[PDB]
Order: sequence, then structure tokens, then C-alpha cells
Amino acid sequence: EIYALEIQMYTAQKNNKKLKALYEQSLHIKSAIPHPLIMGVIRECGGKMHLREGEFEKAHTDFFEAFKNYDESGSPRRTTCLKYLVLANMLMKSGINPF
Amino acid sequence: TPAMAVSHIMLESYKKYILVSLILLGKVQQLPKYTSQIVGRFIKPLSNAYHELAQVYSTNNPSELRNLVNKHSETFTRDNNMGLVKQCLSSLYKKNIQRLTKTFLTLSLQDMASRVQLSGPQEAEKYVLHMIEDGEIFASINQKDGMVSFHDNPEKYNNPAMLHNIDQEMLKCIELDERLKAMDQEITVNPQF
Amino acid sequence: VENPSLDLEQYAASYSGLMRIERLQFIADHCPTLRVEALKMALSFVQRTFNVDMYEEIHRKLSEATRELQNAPPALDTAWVEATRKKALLKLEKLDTDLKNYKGNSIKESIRRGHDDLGDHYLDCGDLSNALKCYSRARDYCTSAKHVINMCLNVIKVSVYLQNWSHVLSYVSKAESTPEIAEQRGERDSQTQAILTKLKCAAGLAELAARKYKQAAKCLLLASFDHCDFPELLSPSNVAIYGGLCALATFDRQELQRNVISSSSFKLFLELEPQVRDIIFKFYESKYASCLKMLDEMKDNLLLDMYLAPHVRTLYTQIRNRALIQYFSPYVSADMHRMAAAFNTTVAALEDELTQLILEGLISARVDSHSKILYARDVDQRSTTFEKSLLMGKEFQRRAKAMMLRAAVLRNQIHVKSP
Repeated sequence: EIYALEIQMYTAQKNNKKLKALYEQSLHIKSAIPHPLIMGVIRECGGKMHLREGEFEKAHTDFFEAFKNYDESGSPRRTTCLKYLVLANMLMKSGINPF
Repeated sequence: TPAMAVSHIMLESYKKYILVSLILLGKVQQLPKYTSQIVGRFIKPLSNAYHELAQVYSTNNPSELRNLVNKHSETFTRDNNMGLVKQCLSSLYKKNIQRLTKTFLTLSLQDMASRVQLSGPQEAEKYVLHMIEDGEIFASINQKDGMVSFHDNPEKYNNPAMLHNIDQEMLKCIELDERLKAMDQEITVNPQF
Repeated sequence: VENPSLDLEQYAASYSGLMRIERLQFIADHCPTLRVEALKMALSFVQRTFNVDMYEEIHRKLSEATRELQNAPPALDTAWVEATRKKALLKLEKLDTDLKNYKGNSIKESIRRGHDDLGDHYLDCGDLSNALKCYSRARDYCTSAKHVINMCLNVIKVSVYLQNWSHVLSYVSKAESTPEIAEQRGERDSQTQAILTKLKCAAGLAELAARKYKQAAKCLLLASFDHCDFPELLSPSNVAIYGGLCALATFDRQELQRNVISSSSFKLFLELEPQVRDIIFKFYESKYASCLKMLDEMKDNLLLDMYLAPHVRTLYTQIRNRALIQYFSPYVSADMHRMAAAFNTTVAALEDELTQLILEGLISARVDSHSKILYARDVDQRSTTFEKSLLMGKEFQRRAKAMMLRAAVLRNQIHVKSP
């Protein structure tokens, strides 16, 4: 939750390096944890970050699992995450089967 | 030839070997490993001027070769081979014109005179025309524009001419093999070891 | 050699120790006008850590500089020098006493630590040879791998100032092989203490000094940004400059795309120096005009760097040549005026450069100097194969005739007698 808020701050601050470090550090705590929405929030940033770097396949998987978590919780981030999923499906060259 | 002592025939033939190799080829042709030790020990440093000539020839500079020919002129006239060194100078100019084919396609006569160091397009046109006639270069002259057009395409290897050439070259190899068969047979008849 | 874009303050703030001293002396020796500030900063830091020689060298050079400054239109502190000499000698006697005490007690940890402190103080005083001898003797008092790693890092640190790059590489590979091949996995989910980064940077500088730019870049590109501060060898901004230029000069398009551009580890370094990042990206985007413009803008500023300068000619020539190849690679027929304009040079100078590039390099073209067009040359496969085969047959026949006569002379025993 703390890491999710830190990432949320650096998303508006636009500090990519830090977001990469924070997401890579958040992946360790995910091993032994309950099942909230947070697990799908960090992944959304993890997707955007992977688009900023150039890794489109990892962004596609991140946006897919994040969309699943946003489907389990609800809107409004679900539609935007689905838009970023289609964007990652096209940028991957080529997924061409999102729906 | 196997030798224990150095002979003047071997020295003069070695000097003339360097000269002819500088004329025919772009550099000095490597003598076989079975050549006499006295050649590399005595003949080589005795005819030092000739290896010095090849050393200046390798820099592709005509003015420096001219300076070296004027430097040891007495030694070259002493061996009575002055003329072959002039042919080496002319072959260095030819080599410098030949090197233009590898990089240029259409080159100006003035640019050639500047690069080869001939002074004037007139001498460049003379050299190119002589080289085309002697079959040394595969080029054409455009007087109107003052250009030289390098073609570099003698054959496409579809003529019967090549068929007859290959047939003759193969007959030479067959002749050589039959001679080697005769030598091998002659040895097989002789006593064992 | 003049460039006012250099920021002496930040450049001095990034480094430390003899590295700071030698770099400030390099800026002072190679670049005038900025010599004054370089000498002032050098003197101020030479007074720290206690050093006499460096103070005498800098004071002599500052006095000659002040004489030149007075010719255009600090006083010798022998009391501090003698006090420093007395302080250094007495501290060396204290370290000798404690070292002999631990040697008498016979404790591996105490003797090894004593030799390490001894070596640090020898480095502070200004002894280039003895400082290595301390760690060389400290070698024998090791048990665990960690002690050997720290020792090797110290040996490498001193060997950089001694310019023994072969020993640097040897101790780098030694410190890489001793801890069960870098702890095998990576100390589980990465390590807080980045040792591999220091090893790749040291090996990178060693490969750079040995003029092996491809391996130098290959090591530098693998170094992670998490190490951050390292003033004993090289700063991350310079890691980006060194690695960036070396990779641009030696690596090809596919290698630059996979190991430099898509590299996440080096991306941060590319974010530190945007100029190098723009140069690499303009080189990959085929914008050679702006690439050479930025590269020539950097040239005079990079000429002042301590370790980078003796390669600045090679790198730039290697880059330019590669760019010329990358420019002509997709063309069958290219205009020499657009090429000369794209490479910031004249048509005749481009013609000379290209002629040299065809004579030895990767360019397989012919220059049409009349119309100023560079045409790509396509080798006729059949004619070349036939030509070299026919010539081989001729050479074979001549070798056969030669050995036929050799067989004849050896048979008839024809030879020149000695007397």
C-alpha cells in the first residue's frame, strides 16, 4: 500500500528511474501477501513504465493482469487500462486479438 | 640452385629477379623456401640497393623512387641493368594508374595528373592510351569532357574462347600428370629402400 | 586547446584523491586560460590528505603561471611542508609500531587490517610503490572470500594510479572467480553492495587504456546505476561518455540496438549525459549532420579528459567511418553533394575520404567524380570465380614446372661447389 502511494506520487512527479526501482522492489513483497486491489494498481504503473522503456510484451502482460484486478474491483480505471492493453497489443507487433 | 659458395651469376640473376618482379607484379615475388641459405645470408645484403628500390616502390611515390634511382645510379649502371629500373619507374606509374580502377569509375584527366603525379592532362591521356593498347587497363577516353571512363569487364565467361582456353589449360595439366605418371613408374621400377 | 564550456567546480566535486589531483593537473597541463582555476583547486586539495611533492609541483607551475599572467598586459609555505613531513613521518612510525605489535601478537585480522591502514596512509602521503607493497603483503593474511575481494579492489585502486592495466584485469577476474563465480545467483533478489559494477568499471577502464574499445564498452554497458558514487576510479557521467563513445565506435547497428539503445541499465547513464544520448540516437536515426555537429561540439571539451583524450582521434575517426558506411549501406547510387552536406565536409574532401574507404574499408563502391555520384559496386560472382581459378591453375603449373626442375637437379646432383 505504501509502495503503491509512492508510485502514485512519482507518476505525477514523472520520475521514471524511481518508478522502475519501486516496482522492481514491490515484486518481492507480492510473494506473501493477501488479495486487495493494490496488486493491480502497481501493475498499471508497471505497464506504463514498460512502455516508457520499450518492453511491450511485459507491458501487455502487466496491463492484462491489472485489467483483471480492475475487473474484480470495478471502474473507472478498467476502461483506461483496457485502452492501454489495446495500445500494448498493437505496439507489441502484433497481438491483434484483445477482445 | 643449391649452393655452398656465392656466384656472380646468382647475384645478377637475383638483382634482375627483383627488377622483373617489380615490373610484372606490384611487389617482389617470394622465392621458395628451398632456395640456398647463401641467398638470404650473402646475396640479399649485397644487392641492398634493389631491396631499397622495392622499399621505396612499396610507398607508391614516384618522385622518391626517382630520387633513389638518382642516388644509386652508379650501382645500377655498374650492374648494366639501367633501363629495367626505368621500366620499374614506368611500372610504378602504371601501378598508380591501375590503383585508380579500384576506387574511381569516371575520373578527370587533371585529377589523374594530380594523383599519379604526371603534370598535365596530356601525359595522363598518353599513359591511359598506351595502357589500353597494351591491355594493361580496361578504360575509355572522353576528350570533350576531359574524362577517363574505367570499365573493368573484359569477359563474362560464356565465349567458346574460354572453352578452348580451358581445354588447352586442362591439356597442359593432363600433359603434366602424364609426365608425373612416367616419373612415378620409373621410380617404381627402381630398387626398394 | 581552448574551451570555456568546462565546469571546473562540478568536475572537481565529482572525483576525489589522486584521481582529483591527476585530473586537475591534466586540465592544467593540456588547457591554458583555465589553468589558473585548475592550479588553485589542485593546491587547495593538495593541502588536504598531506602531500609535499604535489605542493612543490603545483606551486612551481602557479608561480610560472602568475609570471605569465603578469607578462600578458601564493607564497612557498616551507613551515607547513616541514610540519607535514614531521606529521607524516611520526604517523608512519605509529603505524609501524602498531603493525609490529599485531605481528608479535600474530592475529590474521589485526595484521591484515594494519597493512590496509598502512596502505591507505601510504596513498595519502604520496608513495606510489609502497602503497601496493602493503596490500601485496596483506595477501597472505586472508581467510574468507570478502577479505580477498576488498584487497583486490585496493590493489586495482593503486594499480590504476600506477598504470598497470594487465594487473587490474588479472585481479578483476580473480575477484570475479573467487566468491563461487559472483555468488552464482546474485545474493538472492539482487545485492545492496554492488561489487560487480566496480569490477566491470575497473575492467572497462583497463580495456580502454589498452585501446580495446569494444571490450571496454562491453564491460561499461553492463555496469548498473545503483552503485552511484565512485570517485576512486570513474564518475557515472564519464561512464556514460566513455561507454557511449566506445560502443558507438565499435558496435554495429544490431549491437547498438540490442546492447546500447534497448539497455535499461545504461539508459540512466544516457539520462545523465543527454549529448551522448542524442549522438547515439542521431547515429541510429541516420541524422549524421546533427550527430557530427554535437560530436564536434563535444570534441574540445572531451579533449580535456584524463583517460579519454589519448583515444579521441581513434574513436572519432572510427565513428565517422562507420557513419559513412551506414549512410551508403542502403544506396546503389548516391549523390556526393548531399553526402558532403550530410557529413559537414566538401565534395573533394569526401571524395578523398571515400577513396581511402574503398581502398581498405567496408565501402564496396566506385566514385564517379565527373557527375559527383557514388555508385555501389556489385561483384560478378561467375567472372571472379573463373578468374581466380584460372590464375590458380597457372600458378599451380608454374610451381609444377619449378619442382620438375628441382627433381631433375636433385637427381643429377647439380650444385655449386664451395672451392
